[PDB]
Amino acid sequence: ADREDDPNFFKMVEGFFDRGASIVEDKLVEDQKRNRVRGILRIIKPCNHVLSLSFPIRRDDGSWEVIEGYRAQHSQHRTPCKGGIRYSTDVSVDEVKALASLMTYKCAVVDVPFGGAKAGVKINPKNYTDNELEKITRRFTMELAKKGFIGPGVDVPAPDMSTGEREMSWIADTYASTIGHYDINAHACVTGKPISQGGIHGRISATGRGVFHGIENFINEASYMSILGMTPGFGDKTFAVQGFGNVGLHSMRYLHRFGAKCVAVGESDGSIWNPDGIDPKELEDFKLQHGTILGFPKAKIYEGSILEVDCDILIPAASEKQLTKSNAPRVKAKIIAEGANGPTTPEADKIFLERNIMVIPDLYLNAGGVTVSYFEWLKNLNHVSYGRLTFKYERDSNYHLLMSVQESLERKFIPIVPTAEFQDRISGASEKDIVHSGLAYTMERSARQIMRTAMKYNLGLDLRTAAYVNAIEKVFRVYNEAG
Amino acid sequence: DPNFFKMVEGFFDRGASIVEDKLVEDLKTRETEEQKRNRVRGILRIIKPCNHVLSLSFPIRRDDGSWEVIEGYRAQHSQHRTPCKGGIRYSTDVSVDEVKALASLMTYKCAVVDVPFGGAKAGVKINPKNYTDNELEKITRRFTMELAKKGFIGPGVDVPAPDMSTGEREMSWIADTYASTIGHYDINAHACVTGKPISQGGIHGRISATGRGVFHGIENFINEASYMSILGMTPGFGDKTFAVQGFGNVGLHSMRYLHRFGAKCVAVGESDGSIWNPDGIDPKELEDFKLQHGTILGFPKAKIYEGSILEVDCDILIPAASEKQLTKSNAPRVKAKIIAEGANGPTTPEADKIFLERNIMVIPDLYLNAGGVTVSYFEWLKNLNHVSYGRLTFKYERDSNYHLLMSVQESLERKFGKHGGTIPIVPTAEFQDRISGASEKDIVHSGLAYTMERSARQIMRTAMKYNLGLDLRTAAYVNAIEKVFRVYNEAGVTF
Amino acid sequence: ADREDDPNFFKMVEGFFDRGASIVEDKLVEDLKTRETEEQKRNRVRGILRIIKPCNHVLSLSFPIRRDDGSWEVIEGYRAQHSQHRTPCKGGIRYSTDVSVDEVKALASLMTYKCAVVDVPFGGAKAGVKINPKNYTDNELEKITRRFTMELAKKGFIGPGVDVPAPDMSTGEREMSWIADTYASTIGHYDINAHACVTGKPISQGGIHGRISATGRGVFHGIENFINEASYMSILGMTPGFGDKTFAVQGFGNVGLHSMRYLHRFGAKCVAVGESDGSIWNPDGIDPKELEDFKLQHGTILGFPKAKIYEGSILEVDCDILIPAASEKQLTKSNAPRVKAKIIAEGANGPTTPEADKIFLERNIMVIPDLYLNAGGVTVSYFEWLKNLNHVSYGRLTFKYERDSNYHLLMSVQESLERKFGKHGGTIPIVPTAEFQDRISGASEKDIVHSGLAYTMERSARQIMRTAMKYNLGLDLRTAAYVNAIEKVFRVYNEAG
Ligand SMILES: Nc1ncnc2c1ncn2[C@@H]1O[C@H](COP(=O)(O)OP(=O)(O)O)[C@@H](O)[C@H]1O
Ligand SMILES: Nc1ncnc2c1ncn2[C@@H]1O[C@H](COP(=O)(O)OP(=O)(O)O)[C@@H](O)[C@H]1O
Ligand SMILES: Nc1ncnc2c1ncn2[C@@H]1O[C@H](COP(=O)(O)OP(=O)(O)O)[C@@H](O)[C@H]1O
Repeated sequence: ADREDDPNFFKMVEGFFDRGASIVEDKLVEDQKRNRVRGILRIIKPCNHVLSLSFPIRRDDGSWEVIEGYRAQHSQHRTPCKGGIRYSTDVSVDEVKALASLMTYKCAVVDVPFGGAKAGVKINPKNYTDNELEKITRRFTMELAKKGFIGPGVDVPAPDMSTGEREMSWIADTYASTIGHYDINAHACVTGKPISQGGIHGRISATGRGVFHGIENFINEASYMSILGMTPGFGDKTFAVQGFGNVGLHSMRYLHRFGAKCVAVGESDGSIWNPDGIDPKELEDFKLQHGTILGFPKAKIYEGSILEVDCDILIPAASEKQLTKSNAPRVKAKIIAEGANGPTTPEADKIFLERNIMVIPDLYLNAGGVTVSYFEWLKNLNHVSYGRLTFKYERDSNYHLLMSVQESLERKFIPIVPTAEFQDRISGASEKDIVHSGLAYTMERSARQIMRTAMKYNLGLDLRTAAYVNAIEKVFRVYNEAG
Repeated sequence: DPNFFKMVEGFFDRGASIVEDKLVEDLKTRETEEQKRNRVRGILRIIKPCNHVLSLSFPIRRDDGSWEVIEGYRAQHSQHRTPCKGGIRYSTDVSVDEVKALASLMTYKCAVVDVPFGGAKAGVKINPKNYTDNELEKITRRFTMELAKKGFIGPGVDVPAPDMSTGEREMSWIADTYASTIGHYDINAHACVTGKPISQGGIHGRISATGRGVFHGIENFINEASYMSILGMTPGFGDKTFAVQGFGNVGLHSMRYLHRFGAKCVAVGESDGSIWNPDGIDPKELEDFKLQHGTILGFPKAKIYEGSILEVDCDILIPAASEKQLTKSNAPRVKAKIIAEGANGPTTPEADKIFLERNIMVIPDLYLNAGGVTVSYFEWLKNLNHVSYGRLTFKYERDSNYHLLMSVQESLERKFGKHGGTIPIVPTAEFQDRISGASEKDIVHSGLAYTMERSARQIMRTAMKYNLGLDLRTAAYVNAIEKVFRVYNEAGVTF
Repeated sequence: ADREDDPNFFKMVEGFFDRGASIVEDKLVEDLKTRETEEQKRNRVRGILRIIKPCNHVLSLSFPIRRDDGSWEVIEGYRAQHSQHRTPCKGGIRYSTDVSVDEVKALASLMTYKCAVVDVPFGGAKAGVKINPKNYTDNELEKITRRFTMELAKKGFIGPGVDVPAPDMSTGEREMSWIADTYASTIGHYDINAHACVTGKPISQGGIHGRISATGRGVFHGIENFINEASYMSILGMTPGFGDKTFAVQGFGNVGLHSMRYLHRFGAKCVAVGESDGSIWNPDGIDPKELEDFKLQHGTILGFPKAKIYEGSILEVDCDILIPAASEKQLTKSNAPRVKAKIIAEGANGPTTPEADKIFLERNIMVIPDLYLNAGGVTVSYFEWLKNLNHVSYGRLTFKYERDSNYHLLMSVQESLERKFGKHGGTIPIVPTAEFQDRISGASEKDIVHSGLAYTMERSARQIMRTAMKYNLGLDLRTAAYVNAIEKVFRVYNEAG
């Protein structure tokens, strides 16, 4: 099981909504009037629709099996709904409802126009062959489609840590072959697809790059950094990453690239530490040939997590409860960057606020994958890769501008050519560059929105409450201005 | 006004008779000359009347419990371009003839600005002041339902819009009703209507669209030295004077943008009196005065005049209020050389004739009042796109500009050496502000400016082709009829 | 122009609704069992009556047509849907230069109330194309019909479950065939019920058997239902039944010919027949077969050997039943006191003015109203729409089954009697009568459609009689029919919320 399977994490999300809703309530009436505000907040909170399914599957041995599955759509204030599919025996209706609500607020902070949704199929994928996993995926797709729980403009699912791009390809193929055969946008019913099936370039590192951009947007704000007693920028900064999966590896590689020194890396099986620094390329290559980071030559072994290691930035990059009331006073980092959902308990949040430790919340920091999901759905609607018709146009304009400067100067008094970096940007220009710019822009715009919300309500370093209040304000306005 | 409907019909008749002879020559079909003329006249006869008019009677339960039968109508003038496009008026003065004439006006207005929609217009025979917001919502939602069931609202069928009598809240209710019921299975359901609030799929740059269109439309003609030499003036807004009649949203925006480019506002007219100052009137000072007193009367840096400013000595006259202002009696007393119609029908055909005799250039409403229509098209496109303009490219453009400046800096440092130091190539204060504040409204404004520039050149070329001179109104109608004709002709007129 | 084109006929229909709505209003508030105050219940009743009265939707069209000479022509047309309390809407299409939006609205409202009295589940509708069909070739009439169908379909004014048009006196079965063919080929291509989009179609295109005589049989059964009722006949000083009854028919079109043929078949004697060009009269009787054969070979009834010529109408001829079977204003305040008939059977829309109705009520003359008596074609049009939905002709699978059951019943009676009385004197053959044998042998769809029409007219006559007795209307059957229609339409709106 994950932290996203934990019933205490569902209570946490509910409590974050209740806290945010009570803060916005007084300001919303100013902008019978209290009945409309409370009434709309009461509509927003619960999931509008939950579908429970029972569907047959014929195993490879010939025997039949009844599979249990569910999908919750928290909100339709923005259609389609959006949300992953988890294949786990630890899934439940309450999980699927809470994670759907989390997705409504996560989409709102990053201005992604989707209501929240979440699906779960109660099976352990390790007990099934690829053929049986395909059968489960295709039949689940059919049952969701017949009830309005999958469609390009209705509900667009996505993969999870338990599901991948092959399963998403099967969902799109089943939908486009049967129920959505007459839909020109049938392949937009699901995201996380392979490139050969309508997938988007820049999806693999989307979450990791979002964590880097989210951290970068606060680390380069001198107002927030002066409160933490630090200088702006990644130079002369130290960081530790707990959880060395794909998000942890990507975040490690991106901070290192900008001058930050990785002092410690934590894993499910032990942790490594080096105050002089740990190279991400050397550590990734070691893990790819030994299965673990234990025994890394340029680091010392430690039995336990790196949460209390002396660093500036702590990055919980694994979906598990890590920061609690017992270890929160022992944290030596000034910034806690949540690269996964729910790594800090509400009691630890309170301790961090008392200790002047800035926690960049998961609702914002873990929304990079959700942002590039939106771009993949848009790419399938557009039916063209990003930049396909404008890269050559932009290149010619750039050359014409440099030629204009050269001719003007030769007339006045001189080769004006692109730098080695600009020439490489022009030559290698592809879809991933537009997706990366779109993700960086989204993360930057949302960081400023969260900072302005925190200043409007005098929340200081309580960025989590600011992010929830920002999300609730946006969802409220859609309901209020629609009638 | 029924006389305004007769005007629009007369403008079509005038334009259709002018194009008729040239259209038969351009027909490259393998037909006899008698069949070519039958085809041209036949297509012009199809274009003129409204194809469809729907009359509705629908019930509403008032807040007091009593029932009321509401009467409403919607005319779709043309389907040569789908969807249809046009506002909804809530007024007891609406009529089927009004809705038909304004739908036809919208067909020709869209054609001059290359907006791919046929014209449409709706009217609900009620006085909105007599209804609560709850009753206005009931009327709006039920009217939406009755239109949708008969093909008079839909993202690909007919896309309504607000009016002076209706607003963004009503448009939001239309989109919400359509997306909840008839268009529930449509991914583009929220594109069924424009003028929506930003939270419901509205577009940035909608509130100042008509005023910006009045500015850009005036600009394209005022920067053309050929047209300005005929009026005895120099090109550009520098050393130009202007007067605005009607201080609403269009009057204010036009006054702001003309002032920003060097033009001096000498007079401002309002429903209750007018003000005048030959040394100039500041738009920010006048707007602040009106916001705290409800009227422009008593403005300290201006003199009061009892009557309109239409005869005030200026270079540009801007009728920015929807009323008959320029008639055969006051047209010879107009002292302006350019009359910029920032509203529909402010000049009568008799006044147009006097202005042509006096060498006064009238920039017609069909062209100059299409800023809002142009931005309505972009809002509909935004809802189809399901993304705000520039969302994925602003950071990419920003990085490319800095890479461009870095390339110039490195190339110059390499050419002139290090003596005297580095040669910094940085953005101007204005360029930096453009980069930092880059948002959707800048792309919407750019598309509106491009539209007004391309349409001005099209109207100038049509006026030169038919030797119309300063008769820009006939040139705009002929331009619109030529475009509508070509769509019918190249599609075939019998299935 | 027809009586259905007359603006005074539209005012008449509006006045009939207003009269009926004021009568039902007081009784409707008493029957309301909702949890509302006695002041709020009057708002619901008056409010619903205010919604029912006007047409909900009117579509005005302008569409191009290429003439056979190559020139283009813009055609103006309209279709009004009065009510959607019952879907689809139903109503004819008129091709006439005398059509107007007001005509199409009033005739759509008339069709709503006509359908309600005969329990036909359709809201009223009516279309008009402003052209004189005599000025167009069959090819041009096809072009107009197909394009008009296309423009109606794109706006929800034609479709099997939306609006089902029908022919008129100005349109026929070939035009209906073109409507169904255009709809099924383009907009309704994916609809299994595309051919149910229009009625009055030829048999080869999904038409129903019994459609040509539908109006005439409805006039016969409508008259029959009141003429057999001894209570109503004693008030008029007559005996029940068609025996020893005399009748006169004004208008010798299809309604006039069919009505005359069925009344004669039941013992009624035709004393006079009126036509657009003069009239004929014979107090001893006029044979319908002899008169029909004469008109088919001479174009007119004038000069009929077994009858005398008369210049004017037969409205004042001494008879028991007067049947206005032509769409024109015939009975007015000037000739109503000269009418010698005791029953006036309206086989057309609006032949009697409200002033003449008042005179007939004062003279104890029973007027069987057009809303009821002219609903035979409307009833059979419902059956044609049902036949297209069913995708099978009526009786197709049950005629042979019914025949075998009838023979088994007769065999059971024969065997039981032979068992009871023995075989002295022989076998007791139980065989069908000559009439029953002919019914069994000739059993086809028209027999089921005729039974369906006869059942509808019988059930509706009793409903109108009960409404007239409930409101003490006596011989004012027109008000009873309008009140009956308004009560039914009101209940659909009231019980739907
Ligand atoms: N998931 C969401 N829920 C509610 N409001 C949203 C959501 N996503 C975006 N919005 C808001 O809807 C509006 C759409 O504005 P627009 O300029 O079209 O898009 P954006 O600026 O997000 O690219 C903004 O006010 C935005 O904050
Ligand atoms: N409302 C309209 N009615 C008729 N023709 C139109 C209309 N809007 C645009 N057109 C014409 O249709 C053509 C479409 O050209 P396109 O290049 O796709 O669009 P545009 O140049 O207007 O952006 C052009 O010739 C344009 O002038
Ligand atoms: N056009 C109509 N408008 C309103 N009510 C109608 C209409 N036609 C029928 N009704 C009523 O609706 C009900 C339907 O009853 P049902 O037994 O299904 O049909 P029917 O008895 O007419 O064959 C009856 O009470 C009937 O009187």
